[PDB]
Amino acid sequence: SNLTLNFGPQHPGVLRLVMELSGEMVRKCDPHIGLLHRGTEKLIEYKTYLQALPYFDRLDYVSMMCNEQAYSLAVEKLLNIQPPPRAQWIRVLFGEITRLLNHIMAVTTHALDIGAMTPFFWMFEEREKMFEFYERVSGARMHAAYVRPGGVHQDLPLGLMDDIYEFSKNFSLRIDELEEMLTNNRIWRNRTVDIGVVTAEDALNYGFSGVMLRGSGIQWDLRKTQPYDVYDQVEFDVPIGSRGDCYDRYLCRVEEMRQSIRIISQCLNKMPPGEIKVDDAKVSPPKRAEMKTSMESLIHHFKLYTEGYQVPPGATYTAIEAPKGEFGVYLVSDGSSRPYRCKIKAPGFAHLAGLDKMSKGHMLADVVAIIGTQDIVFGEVDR
Amino acid sequence: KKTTGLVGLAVCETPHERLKILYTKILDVLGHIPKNAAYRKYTEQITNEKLSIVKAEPDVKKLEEQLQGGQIEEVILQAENELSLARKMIQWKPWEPLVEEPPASQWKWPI
Amino acid sequence: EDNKQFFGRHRWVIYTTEMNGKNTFWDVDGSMVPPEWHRWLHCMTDDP
Amino acid sequence: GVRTSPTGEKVTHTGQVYDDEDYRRVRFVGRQKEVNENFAIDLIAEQPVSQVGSRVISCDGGGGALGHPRVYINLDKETKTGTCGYCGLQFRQQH
Amino acid sequence: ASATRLIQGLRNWASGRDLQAKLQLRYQEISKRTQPPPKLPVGPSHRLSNNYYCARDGRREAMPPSIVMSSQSEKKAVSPAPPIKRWELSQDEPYL
Amino acid sequence: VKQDMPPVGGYGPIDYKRNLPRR
Amino acid sequence: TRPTVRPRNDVAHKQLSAFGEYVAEILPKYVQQVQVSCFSELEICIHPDGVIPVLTFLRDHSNAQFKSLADLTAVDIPTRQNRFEIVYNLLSLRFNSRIRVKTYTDELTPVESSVSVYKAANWYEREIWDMFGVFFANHPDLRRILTDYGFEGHPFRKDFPLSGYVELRYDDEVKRVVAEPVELAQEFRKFDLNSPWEAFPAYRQPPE
Amino acid sequence: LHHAVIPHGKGGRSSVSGIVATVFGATGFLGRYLVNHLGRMGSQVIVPYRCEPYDTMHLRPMGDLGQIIFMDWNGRDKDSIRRAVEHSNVVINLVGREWETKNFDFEDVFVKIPQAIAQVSKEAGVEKFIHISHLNADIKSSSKYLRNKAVGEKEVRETFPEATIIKPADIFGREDRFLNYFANIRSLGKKTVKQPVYIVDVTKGIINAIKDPDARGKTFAFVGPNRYLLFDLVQYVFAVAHRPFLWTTRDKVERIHTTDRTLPHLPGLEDLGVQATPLELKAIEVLRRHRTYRSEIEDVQPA
Amino acid sequence: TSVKPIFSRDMNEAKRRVRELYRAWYREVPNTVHLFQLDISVKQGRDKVREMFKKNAHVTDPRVVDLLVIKGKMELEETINVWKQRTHVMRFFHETEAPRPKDFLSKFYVGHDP
Amino acid sequence: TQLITVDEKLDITTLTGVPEEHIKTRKARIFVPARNNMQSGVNNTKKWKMEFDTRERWENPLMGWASTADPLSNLVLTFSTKEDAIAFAEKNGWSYDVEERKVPKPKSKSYGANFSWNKRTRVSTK
Amino acid sequence: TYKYVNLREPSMDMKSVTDRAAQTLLWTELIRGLGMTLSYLFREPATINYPFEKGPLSPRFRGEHALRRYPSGEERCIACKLCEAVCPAQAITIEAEPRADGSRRTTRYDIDMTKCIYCGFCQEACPVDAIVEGPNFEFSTETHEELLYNKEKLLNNGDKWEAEIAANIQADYLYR
Ligand SMILES: NC(=O)C1=CN([C@@H]2O[C@H](COP(=O)(O)OP(=O)(O)OC[C@H]3O[C@@H](n4cnc5c(N)ncnc54)[C@H](OP(=O)(O)O)[C@@H]3O)[C@@H](O)[C@H]2O)C=CC1
Ligand code: SF4
Ligand code: SF4
Ligand SMILES: [Zn+2]
Repeated sequence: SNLTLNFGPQHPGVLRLVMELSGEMVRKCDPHIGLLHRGTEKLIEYKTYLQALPYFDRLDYVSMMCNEQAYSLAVEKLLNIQPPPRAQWIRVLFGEITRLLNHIMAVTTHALDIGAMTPFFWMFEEREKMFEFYERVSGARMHAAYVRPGGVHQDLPLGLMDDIYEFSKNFSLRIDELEEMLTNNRIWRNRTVDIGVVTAEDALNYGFSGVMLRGSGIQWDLRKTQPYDVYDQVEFDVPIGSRGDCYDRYLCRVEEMRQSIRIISQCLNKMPPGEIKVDDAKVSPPKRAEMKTSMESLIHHFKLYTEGYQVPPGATYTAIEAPKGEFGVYLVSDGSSRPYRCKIKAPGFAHLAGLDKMSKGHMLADVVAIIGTQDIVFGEVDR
Repeated sequence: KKTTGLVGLAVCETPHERLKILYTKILDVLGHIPKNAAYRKYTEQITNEKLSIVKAEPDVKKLEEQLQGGQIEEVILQAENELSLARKMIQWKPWEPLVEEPPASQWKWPI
Repeated sequence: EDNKQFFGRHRWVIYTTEMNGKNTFWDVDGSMVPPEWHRWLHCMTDDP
Repeated sequence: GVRTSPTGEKVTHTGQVYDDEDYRRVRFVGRQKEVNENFAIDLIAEQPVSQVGSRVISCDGGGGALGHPRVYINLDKETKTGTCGYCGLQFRQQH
Repeated sequence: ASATRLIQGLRNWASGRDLQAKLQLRYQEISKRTQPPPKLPVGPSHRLSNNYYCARDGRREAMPPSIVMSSQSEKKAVSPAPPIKRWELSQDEPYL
Repeated sequence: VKQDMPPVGGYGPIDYKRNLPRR
Repeated sequence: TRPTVRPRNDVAHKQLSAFGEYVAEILPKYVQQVQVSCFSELEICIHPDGVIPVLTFLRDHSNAQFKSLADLTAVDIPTRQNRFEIVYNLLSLRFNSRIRVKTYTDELTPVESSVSVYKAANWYEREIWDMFGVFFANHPDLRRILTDYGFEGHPFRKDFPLSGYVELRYDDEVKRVVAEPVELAQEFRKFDLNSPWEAFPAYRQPPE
Repeated sequence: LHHAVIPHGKGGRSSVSGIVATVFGATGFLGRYLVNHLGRMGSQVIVPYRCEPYDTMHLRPMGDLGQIIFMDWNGRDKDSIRRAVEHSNVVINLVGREWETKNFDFEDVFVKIPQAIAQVSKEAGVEKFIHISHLNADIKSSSKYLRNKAVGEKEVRETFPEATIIKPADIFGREDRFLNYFANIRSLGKKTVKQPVYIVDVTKGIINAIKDPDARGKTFAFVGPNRYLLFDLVQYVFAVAHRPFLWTTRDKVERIHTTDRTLPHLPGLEDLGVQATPLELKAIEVLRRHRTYRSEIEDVQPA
Repeated sequence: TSVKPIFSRDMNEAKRRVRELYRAWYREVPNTVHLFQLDISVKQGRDKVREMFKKNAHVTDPRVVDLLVIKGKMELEETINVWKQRTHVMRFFHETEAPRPKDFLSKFYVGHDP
Repeated sequence: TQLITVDEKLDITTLTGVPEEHIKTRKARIFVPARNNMQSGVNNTKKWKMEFDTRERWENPLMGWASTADPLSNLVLTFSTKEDAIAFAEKNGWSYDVEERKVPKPKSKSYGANFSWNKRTRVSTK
Repeated sequence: TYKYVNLREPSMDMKSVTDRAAQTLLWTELIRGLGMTLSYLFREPATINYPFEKGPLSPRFRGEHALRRYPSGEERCIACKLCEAVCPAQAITIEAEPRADGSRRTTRYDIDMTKCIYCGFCQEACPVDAIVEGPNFEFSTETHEELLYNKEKLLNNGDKWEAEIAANIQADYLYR
């Protein structure tokens, strides 16, 4: 009949793929995913808000602050709290840093998943400096919680923005050298141009989000249409793709890195010295000096860490432009100290839904290039 | 103009008469809809207003930026989709009264 | 502590033999440094 | 500094030493019972009983935001010195 | 830095960026650790004789969701929002 | 006083353009 | 009320009120609750006989585009007869709006399976079948996504416990991985955190 | 008995059963399956090993978190053995190599090893010492192996009188010695009755004997339900191994040509109460590795 | 209580679909026991298949029998494909229970177990 | 459509996957939780909690924890009326004991009778 | 504001088409990529020697938490169970008893390092700063038994250094 290959969990991420292929050029591929299933939604249902914030930190794991930002803005949207301006600007700066990190890992792991070895090492030296910044800010290497609902917790120490300025200059030169290395590299252009075309009608019906909508025509940015924070005050532009190519989508990711450099530059130049957290002791914990020499601050610290703050009853769905796309969180909260049911819209899940139309008329090396060309981490796809 | 931005949307060549025959078909199939429903009123209102915008345009870009709906062929796809739901809503009779109610102690949230 | 090389090669340690009678000329571990030099050597300060 | 049962194994600051009829004596074979040899009771009985000339006095813990929250304790009994619950160190009055 | 001239020239010639000035090894503009200790300001709270919590009671302002329609010669047919404007090309080099 | 981290009068420019020599 | 309180807008609130009233006027057959919350997102609460008519109306009709589909879930609520709530979460492209079509169902009812009018709902519907237990009729493929093959019990319910009934371990008798009943090493201490004193008076249900 | 020796709840995986077993040997075949069934019981298994920690690493993840414990021993010092059975509920003796070495022989392994451990376990004060021995171990000749095991049975009956001497037949299993030794060959044709018995029935018998008293003192014998001829056994194992084909010491070949006999003067499996299984199911289990790709159940069953 | 069905109208189509599914499970076993290289004869596998069909014998509601037919058909498709491994098909059996008895007396010697 | 016409109980117990041991062995206590008597607040009322019986929690012999052979023990199902509680308990299969809801008695207290003339309601300490 | 790319036509001017043909035939840009790889060949390596140069860190690094104690005094903990209440992995196990002096204290303070996600919530939830996430990364444990810290491994680990922990807290007690 036809060859029903079973690509197991070995490395060409981690999945299982059963492809009923015709003859080096396929027929019917089915991704069996769910191998990395953990039980995040049931665990958040049996825990509180502040305690189950790290589940939202690590359900996606390459992006590490946009997922925190999405859950914290879900809770701050439901709880009716505007965060202070310096918290909003630090949240914007770290959103752009995490965006730069996720796009550069997607570029390098797509290059290594094809087989090119060296810009992986170059840009991972750059991402080692990124993790040095995360270490100095929070204390963690990767999984900095750091974003409480109620603003940024424990603001950045003195002597950081100069290092971010130096990193901005050197990283602009390094991404220019990446475009020098690849990108009009002839064999790589031969590797990926005409594979995985996506009609914009199918991009809307199959529910593609983020970079796929940029590549397949239609102009759609959450940062431009629905400013959920101080993005309306920083000036940037989004790149759009003419043809539905993979090469086009690569160019779009590189130019989103470059626009992240612009937003980091303006955010450094326009920092207000407002405050760390909100002006409400019943949501954010009070600082430790007032805790020690104050009665009400000790009472609010004690109850706010045992019971937690309550949330008024209601349901909300917010979604922010994570580097993979519209990362969505839908909270349903009975009026209590625990959420009733949370659910996560994953752009990687929505992109992996259309794998049939992205790999109908191509070969299997192009199937590996299609799996690589969408920033799919297989921990977020699981929910 | 040539090669608009959307990928699987190849360009049109005659916008005016194609969109006019689309909306005459809209008004025909909507003429087969019963009268006392609100749906006939709202659809016939918005389609006559949109066609009356279309009736007096010599240009292309002026019609694109003046008539909302944005890009010129997405309007045509939108019109084809509205004709498809008009054919579907000849069936399904949605203007009839409500189907059987829930147990009414249900849509209250806080449990 | 050298000053001319880049950030990462500022401060190095040279271990000696016979600190607990373990023959530590070869197979040198981490963890043999006392904690004040553990503050100094991970670049958390500027003073020895 | 520490007591030791006649089974040969060290007690802790909590008296949890095993009996003759256990098997955790066998789980300690070859590997030492890493007991803290620094008890917490006897490092307070060596402290000087402080004598402060007021009546109701404060206790911080030696440093702003380095120590327990403030407790104000009363020193009106004549035979029992007041005792901070956080600190553990006593006070007296002088008049 | 601190390399000789010949390999510096071959680095500059094999990639024409004048690579010496920006090379990503950080030497002197590492931020000087053990900074002076900070005093952190307090924002729009703590002002005495206005901080009634009934004013900024952001939790209790959350009203229950309003409803209508249920189970128990007219210019109309509204949209959920005004229609979205077509964007314009930015000026910072539109065709990269 | 206050001891936050603002920039010192505004930082310099950071380039954001694709640089190629086309040699 | 100006610092640290989220400022609400009334223009979007009035527009979503008018649009929800308009939707319930033009579809009288299937509409029961039309609610706008305080932060202006529309919710339409729906009988399970009109999933295909409401979504074919809402993907088209040219006055509400709503091309994109997001979260689908059917939040597992006890205390009712009809337990599950299926939440289609529709996002437009031409309009910047968000509506939630919330239809209800119990444990043993086929809803009309929106895979034909939203191709994104394929794995969403298959996932809700595997995790909750709501069968979807006239649907191409229902398999088990995100669960083990030998595992069953529909685990995201409130009735399925936190730890499962089976637990895997390797053994050398049969030289493979086997399933055994769960013998936890620690209790999973459940905390009684829901304190009294009624933190919200605006959400008091009327007593009996 | 002190507390934490009473049982608690169900079986296995941090379900505290009530025995603490010091298991000698335990690195090879039968000891590994017995540690498997004790970790399934949920006990504390003290295994002493004299070898590399890599083999006890391969048998390591059997028990639960810290249930099994590892310690070193030797065949020369009584102090390490008394340290091994300081506090133990039960102790089982499973030791013996099927070929000689330069440091330990067939002589005095079965005389010097069980005397020393039985002496120090009587003096340490434990109960329910279970010693395995081979069947047909007699003072009669034709095996240094079998005469040494007969002297061992007599000595462990003499000292420590309340011992459980138990004896299986030529046990077969997934990683067997003699059946795998039959499959790995190239042979002769004679007649000899021989009854294999499967290893999980034997170790179920051992755990029932180790937790089910009224069986202390009495010696037991394991009899498989088959009791048939060797020649048809070899032809059946070749026919199930899909090959026609029509350390190898002299003591091993004389063991597989020793006619195994049974006496009903000591009770078998039914007075202990566990079901025995026939050959063919587990034979089709173990006989893998046929050919590249490659039923005819013989079932001779003589007498 | 005019309830929407799944597939059927009463128990007649329920019995027809379950005997169709049992015919499929009967002709589906020997292929799998040759394929996945199990250790159990065909007759024991067929006996435990008919035991799994005799387990749910007191079910009367037609929607429930329809949903059990759907469950069995899904698992038969996943076993006629080579998606499920040797582990799950052996997990259908019970070889590693050391099964707890059902007499009151042996439940009394290992107690606190009603 | 609406083809099925039947008035019978539901039998989800063969579909919910929990085995027969935990079906016919345990029991569900259905109760309003008592007011936490050290506090004074009846917000912890108004929710019919369904809970199960507790079982053995022995000691983990390496640390001193509370190991358990109990999946279903850490559940609680908060309901709003007794009828839906009984309906869910009879539907999903297991046994049930429905306890009673005991309201506080409406008393009549009066400061003026705390300061009476001839009666024995003379507090003599305020 | 959109800035779209991939829009050029092949210029039928002779110079553009002969430059694209020269690119296709004479292998220009592949040798240009070789030039970039040679430019990184002649650099200095950005590696650090591990067993002699441990890498840089931050004064708020989280890992290997241990219990502090008072300056010239007893244990700092109270067994107030705030850290057990906030521990998101539910790794903390506290059993409290008072001693003969009358101050409230403990008996059992057990942490699973295996379960510990290393947040910092037990660092920040403690009112008297008893448990503090330490400086280092020295676990590398051969057995699963040994990664379950009792109170006395925690107190030996808080007595193996306080000078480090007191220096980090005195560096960073004005932020938190
Ligand atoms: N055919 C069979 O398999 C039958 C076997 N038996 C009995 O079963 C027992 C185990 O046999 P089996 O597993 O097949 O073979 P093994 O030889 O592999 O098992 C014996 C165990 O004791 C250890 N051991 C042997 N001699 C010494 C020694 N001098 N010093 C220290 N350790 C020693 C072995 O190696 P290590 O030192 O590395 O731990 C191993 O752990 C034997 O006592 C045998 O009499 C009984 C009936 C049938
Ligand atoms: S929070 Fe601090 S004082 Fe309280 S129990 Fe934990 S370590 Fe002890
Ligand atoms: S850092 Fe570890 S011990 Fe502390 S709260 Fe987090 S999981 Fe618990
Ligand atoms: Zn004090």
